[PDB]
Amino acid sequence: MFMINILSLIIPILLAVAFLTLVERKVLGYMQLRKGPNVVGPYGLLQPIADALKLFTKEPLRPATSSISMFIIAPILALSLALTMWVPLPMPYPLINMNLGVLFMLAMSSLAVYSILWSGWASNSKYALIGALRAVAQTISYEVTLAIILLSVLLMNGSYTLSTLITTQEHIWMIFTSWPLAMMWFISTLAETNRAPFDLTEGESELVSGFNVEYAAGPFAMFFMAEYANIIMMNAFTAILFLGASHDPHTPELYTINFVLKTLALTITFLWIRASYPRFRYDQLMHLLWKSFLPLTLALCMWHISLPIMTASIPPQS
Amino acid sequence: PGIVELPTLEDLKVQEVKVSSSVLKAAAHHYGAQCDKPNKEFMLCRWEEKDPRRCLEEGKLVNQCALDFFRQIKRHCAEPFTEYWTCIDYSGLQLFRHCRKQQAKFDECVLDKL
Amino acid sequence: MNIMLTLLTNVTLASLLVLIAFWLPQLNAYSEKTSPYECGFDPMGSARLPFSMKFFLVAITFLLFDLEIALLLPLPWASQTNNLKTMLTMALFLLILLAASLAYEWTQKGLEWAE
Amino acid sequence: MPLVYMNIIMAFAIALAGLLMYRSHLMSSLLCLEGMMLSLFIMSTLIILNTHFTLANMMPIILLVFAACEAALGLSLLVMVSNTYGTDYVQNLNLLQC
Amino acid sequence: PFFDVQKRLGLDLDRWMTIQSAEQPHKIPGRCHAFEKEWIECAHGIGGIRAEKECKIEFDDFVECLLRQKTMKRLSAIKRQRDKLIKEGKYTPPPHHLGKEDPRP
Amino acid sequence: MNPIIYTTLIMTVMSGTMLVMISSHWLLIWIGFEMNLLAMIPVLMKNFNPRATEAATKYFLTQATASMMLMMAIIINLLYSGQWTITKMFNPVAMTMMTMALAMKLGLSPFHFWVPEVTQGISLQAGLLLLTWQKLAPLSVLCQISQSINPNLMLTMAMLSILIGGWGGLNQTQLRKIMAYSSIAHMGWMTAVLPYNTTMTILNLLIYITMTLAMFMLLIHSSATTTLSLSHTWNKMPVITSLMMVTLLSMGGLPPLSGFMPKWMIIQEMTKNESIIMPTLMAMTALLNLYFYMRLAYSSSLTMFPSTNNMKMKWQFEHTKQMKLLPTMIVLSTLVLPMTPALSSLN
Amino acid sequence: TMYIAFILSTIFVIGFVGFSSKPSPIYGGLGLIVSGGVGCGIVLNFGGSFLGLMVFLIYLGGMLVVFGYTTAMATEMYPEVWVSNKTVFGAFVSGLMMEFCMVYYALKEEEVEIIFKFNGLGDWVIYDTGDSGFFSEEAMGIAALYSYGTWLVIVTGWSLLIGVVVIMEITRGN
Amino acid sequence: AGRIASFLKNAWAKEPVLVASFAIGGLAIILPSLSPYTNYAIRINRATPYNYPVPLRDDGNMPDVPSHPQDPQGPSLEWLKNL
Amino acid sequence: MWFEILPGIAVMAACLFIPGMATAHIHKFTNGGKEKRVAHFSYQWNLMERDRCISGVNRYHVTKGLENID
Ligand SMILES: CCCCCCCCCCCCCCCCCC(=O)OC[C@H](COP(=O)([O-])OCC[N+](C)(C)C)OC(=O)CCCCCCCCCCCCCCCCC
Ligand SMILES: CCCCCCCCCCCCCCCCC[C@@H](O)O[C@H](CO[C@H](O)CCCCCCCCCCCCCCC)COP(=O)(O)OCC[N+](C)(C)C
Ligand SMILES: CCCCCCCC/C=C/CCCCCCCC(=O)OC[C@H](COP(=O)(O)OCCN)OC(=O)CCCCCCC/C=C/CCCCCCCC
Ligand SMILES: CCCCCCCC/C=C\CCCCCCCC(=O)O[C@H](COC(=O)CCCCCCC/C=C/CCCCCCCC)COP(=O)(O)OCCN
Repeated sequence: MFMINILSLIIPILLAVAFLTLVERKVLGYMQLRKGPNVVGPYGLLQPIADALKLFTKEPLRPATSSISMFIIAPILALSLALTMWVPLPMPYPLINMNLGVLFMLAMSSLAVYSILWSGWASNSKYALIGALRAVAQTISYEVTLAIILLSVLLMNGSYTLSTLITTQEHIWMIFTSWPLAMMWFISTLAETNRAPFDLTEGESELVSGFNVEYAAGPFAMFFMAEYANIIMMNAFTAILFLGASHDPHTPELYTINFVLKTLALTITFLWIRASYPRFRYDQLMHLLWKSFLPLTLALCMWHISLPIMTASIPPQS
Repeated sequence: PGIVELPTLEDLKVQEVKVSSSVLKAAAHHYGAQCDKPNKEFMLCRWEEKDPRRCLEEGKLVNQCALDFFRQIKRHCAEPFTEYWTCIDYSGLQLFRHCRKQQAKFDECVLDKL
Repeated sequence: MNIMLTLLTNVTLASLLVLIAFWLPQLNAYSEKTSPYECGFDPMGSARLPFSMKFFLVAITFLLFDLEIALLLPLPWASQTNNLKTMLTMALFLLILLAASLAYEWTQKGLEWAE
Repeated sequence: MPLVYMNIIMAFAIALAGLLMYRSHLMSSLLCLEGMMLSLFIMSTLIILNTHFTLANMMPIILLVFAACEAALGLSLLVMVSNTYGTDYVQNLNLLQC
Repeated sequence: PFFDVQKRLGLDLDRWMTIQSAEQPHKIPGRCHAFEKEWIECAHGIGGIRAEKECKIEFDDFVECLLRQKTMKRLSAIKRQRDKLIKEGKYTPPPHHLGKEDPRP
Repeated sequence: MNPIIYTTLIMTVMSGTMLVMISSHWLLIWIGFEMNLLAMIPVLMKNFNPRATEAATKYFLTQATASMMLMMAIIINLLYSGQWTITKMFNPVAMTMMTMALAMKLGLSPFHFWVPEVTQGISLQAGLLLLTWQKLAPLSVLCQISQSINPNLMLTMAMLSILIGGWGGLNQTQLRKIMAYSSIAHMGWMTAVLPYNTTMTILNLLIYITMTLAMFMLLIHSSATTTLSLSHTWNKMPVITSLMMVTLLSMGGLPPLSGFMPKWMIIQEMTKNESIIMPTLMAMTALLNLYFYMRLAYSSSLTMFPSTNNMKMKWQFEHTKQMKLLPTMIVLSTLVLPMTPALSSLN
Repeated sequence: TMYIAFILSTIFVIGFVGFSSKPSPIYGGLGLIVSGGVGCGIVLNFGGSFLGLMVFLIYLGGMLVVFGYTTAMATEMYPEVWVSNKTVFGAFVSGLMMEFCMVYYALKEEEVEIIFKFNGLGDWVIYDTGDSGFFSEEAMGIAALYSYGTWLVIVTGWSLLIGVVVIMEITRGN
Repeated sequence: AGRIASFLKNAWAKEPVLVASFAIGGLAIILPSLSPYTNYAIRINRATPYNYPVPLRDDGNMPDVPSHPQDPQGPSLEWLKNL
Repeated sequence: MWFEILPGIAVMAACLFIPGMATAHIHKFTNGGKEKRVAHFSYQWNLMERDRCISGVNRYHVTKGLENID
């Protein structure tokens, strides 16, 4: 039954990724006064299926200058880690119940970094190399800021267990408790997922498709699936971390509905931000976190260390 | 450097407490209040002797006290206790927080009958 | 065990997708198609040449700050101790020293990129 | 001793032999130096977790801290050498003689 | 060489961490707390030479608890003899060792 | 480098050494070693040039390898004993690893090449600090763990150091390389006496440090880094050359100077332990060190080399900066033989 | 048994053999990342989940900087892979053969090395029967860095600040 | 006070992020030493029974040690109940 | 119009319902109609093992009670 649970976690995630592609198309179109895909299917519902079939029936090519082994491994690593990030999430019951559920996600994100780096280096082209090094800088900044922000927010929780996060947010929301950390965490998650205004690893205007310039057909679709799965997973993590849903042990489907609605709201906010804002420069992104977020993050970390002690509100250990 | 001396299998036998963790957790505060004497004697023996083989009789007395406590519960408050531990067993963490009504009925039954 | 099974499932699914990608479609490769892309013109040099890194100091500072976050991570458990005053003093000491490192680098212009 | 300790000690020995045998790059030897500390971390935590030395669980973290301090030092020296010579080759570090 | 500033000033900088039988958080005992305590109390105040000469029994028990070499030798000998016996069909394991029993709670 | 940064780096080097010398925990001793190296690298790279950068790189590589081996020895010792206190090590393999690591940190042969290379690479102040302090710390660790030292390995490395220092100093013309090979030979003598009397090790350390400080400060005063550069000092300030000559005579072990006291006491102590061949070989081999000290003395003070014409302007000008404790170091390095029995106070 | 820890240890040694044969810093970093993940797995099986996750995260962050530095400082026209060069392939094969010989001898008999004696038996055998309760011993010992270990925190923070100062001074130039 | 006011006005117009960061840090350093609930947090951390309360052997001269858990002698968490 | 976006969002939401509800149903199916036991600590794991031992069917979720003690 555990393999059945793994399949029930994997396949709906991929379907939701495809329909998130469709939803982003239509939302951006309507914000841009267009309609978006509404021809392929009823209200454009077969567009993701058509795109997937076209991509996986199109010819893939390995560049003559490429290192083939790491050229093939990178999409595998990206999609594998994108699917693996979902296993500790409680909705309201995690597939894999971990005692340290957050450090696992941090480590797996830091590992998912290397997919774009190795695809850019393996492609053996200048645009791919530029995209890879932009990824390096972006990962530096967002990694330090994300680590400290998560430390503080979970210090308000008592442990690194997301079910314990639910129990903590039984009454009120971590957005009510710690909204500045929530704002900075949202920005850092945008940077982590490489979304606008921080879509610099693959910046179409500056680089011709960035790190995945040489990727085509099936391998490219895997990078796209990994990116969108990471978007949804990070928005789900944000919803669990800051917008705690009320949980009924005897009817857990209500938590699932609330969590899905909050995650969809956050993902649509991601698409809204992409439609709204221009693109950063990566030096300005590094200077944004290091020179603005990092001092405030350290001050808020000190404040959230002190606050439970001075108010006698330290959370239970277990 | 010597032969390790072990109790035989015949004097390790005792009447077991064959209730589950949920049943034990439901009647846990009442058990700790009612059978405090043998349990504390056994724990003192275990921490002083530092040897399992030296406190077997105390363990058997602990088992006897637990069996007597559960028989007293069974003779008077079988139904409220069954409802209480059935509520406790459902929770994955076996939380006392979700069963404050069945716990109230069980406490009322044991306070009046016993 | 369960985590190993999940990892194996994910890697197997990704590898199967790659295998379907590289074998299902019709293949037709020649020298011009597989040549490197530089917007229509042949690259002058090679992509394996050195690529100057203008934020080299920030990467080393990032290594040190990663150490700092590793030190700071066990704080949720450290707040369960009876020596709350000592624990609070040490946590604030570590964070103040990290802030001092950041301020020193900022004032000495280590956060600025090379020109 | 179990074979896990044997494997970790063999890994340390391999990483030490790698550092003592340069090829061309200083970066490769820096990577070999980083691996030795990884093996030390693994060995120390395996020993401490097996003996339940509770207060010793903080030692591997300090080990990692000074590990990355050494890595930072090596990277700084490598950038200075690369600025001086154009490559991180250890053959260029031959101005001083014994 | 060794300037015992800790002993002179009454400070405790690393003596808390030197041994595993000292004060541990939540009174968590070490794996070989009893053996280390016995060896330390034997060797206290007599110096290194006399400690090695005379507390060798305590030190050997301590090292045996730490590494479990003699115990592993005994277990391996028993396993090898049992495997040889079952190879020729001269030994039949009991059902409670084969998994056909109800263990104790 | 800002003066505040330089003094804080010196304070951090001294803090690392003091942490090593006061800690009772192997982890804290390793931490002190790491802090010392981390703050010592920029001191080597203070005056930036390719030679200084190369010297710092070689020093960092050597010390990092030694630290890795030292931590491996600590872990192996912990595995077989469960002890973190610095005492007699419980595993011979861990003791051998620790001995090799500390010998590499000191520069004992065959781990010596980095000593002349780095000493030539770095300036005179950096070389002085390097030699003195970076010999000060690992010798403290060795004195603490002496009772588990393998006499064969320690004496082998010590005799190798003596021979190699003598021969290298014979060949060199550069003053910094000469000082480095002298350091190698003196470290050989000290580690040779180490497995018998840590008090004699400390006595030799003190006398060597005094003589090395006097010699390095004299070189800084004369601003001479080569033999021919030192050959011009007699025409500007002949007193410094005479003081350098008597210091060189002392460093060669000639009675009745201070340099004879460590050799004499070490030979006596090793003889008390029924060692004759080793003291005789060590005494005979030091004649190479004496020879190249005498060759340096011939060029600087006992003969007059040709000079140049701008030395007249140099005559017209006067030395500004004052060396601190230079007369005291010169007196202590030549005239403390009658005060030998103070080693009991050193005990 | 299932020999999970032994298999992971073998993979750890294989990754060490790779990045020690030193094809090029890209593949050396790849091998070191693999070794870090496998060591995380080993110590997770032995009990320390926080320590495993921390070492994996720290080395993942550290190898990111190494990649950027080898792209700039330690790159050549044709970066070397294990089969590209005869020396690298020879070192890789030597390490693999030595590891395989040690594993075979250890599994077949109680292999006593010239340095240490290793017994071929269960890593599950060497474990302890006792158990903790309602807390993690590793987590409590690590969190004791602040109540205990005030001195360690002081020296560690001072070392990190001095390291920042040092890396600023080394790369100053002029 | 005029120089301090001018500096604060200039910083609040140029670096509000840094002004807020320093204010939050200063309040994090100072407030715990003044709040009367720090000792309450210490007591709550002490009152948590992680391990078993091993009983003491009664010598007949232990008047402050309860014989039963519900006896009046011993620590009381009535303060924590109403908190 | 903007409500033509909803069917895609509806499909995505329906897809996201499947993982959590499926996990809850599988946990209740494989734990005898009850929540899957959470064992974050050795005490909880030992409770589960004792439940397996006393059940007599090698399933911890098979709970026994007063009818079992007598
Ligand atoms: C390495 C992975 C191992 C595990 C694989 C697990 C299952 C994988 C499932 C995904 C499959 C992805 C492809 C989907 C189908 C579309 C492509 C396709 O049909 O490819 C097949 C390929 C197709 O060949 P192709 O190269 O022309 O592929 C292009 C196909 N079109 C035209 C559709 C684009 O078939 C072969 O390569 C073999 C054809 C017959 C020749 C047989 C030669 C002998 C060796 C194999 C037979 C067995 C020998 C036994 C004896 C051995 C000892 C002597
Ligand atoms: C001041 C001397 C200057 C000259 C020497 C300089 C040496 C470096 C500076 C050393 C200063 C610190 C020395 C004292 C260390 C105190 C260690 C410990 O004993 O005190 C702690 C008390 O700590 C205090 O809270 C203050 C600690 C110091 C705060 C930081 C000041 C040091 C700043 C150092 C700056 C960096 C310079 C260091 C490198 C040169 C313990 O409190 P306690 O709670 O009972 O411990 C609980 C243990 N239990 C559980 C077993 C009971
Ligand atoms: C959880 C969901 C959260 C939802 C929130 C979403 C917000 C809207 C999303 C749209 C934004 C996404 C794209 C924008 C990306 C860029 C964002 C951005 O620029 O913000 C950074 C912004 C830009 O700085 P500069 O203009 O460059 O000035 C530099 C001066 N030298 O600066 C910042 O860092 C803002 C940081 C916000 C942190 C919150 C401020 C804290 C307020 C202090 C009061 C709290 C004190 C706590 C103590 C209480 C004591 C009782
Ligand atoms: C001390 C207790 C707090 C502990 C630490 C605080 C948390 C961490 C904060 C430190 C992080 C680093 C700070 C770095 C400070 C100097 C950096 C710097 O160089 O700033 C300069 C100098 O600018 C300044 O104005 C210095 C900041 C002065 C702010 C300090 C004010 C102190 C406030 C005390 C409390 C006041 C309360 C007011 C409350 C108002 C409402 C909240 C500007 O940078 P630029 O180079 O111009 O930017 C790039 C341009 N191309």
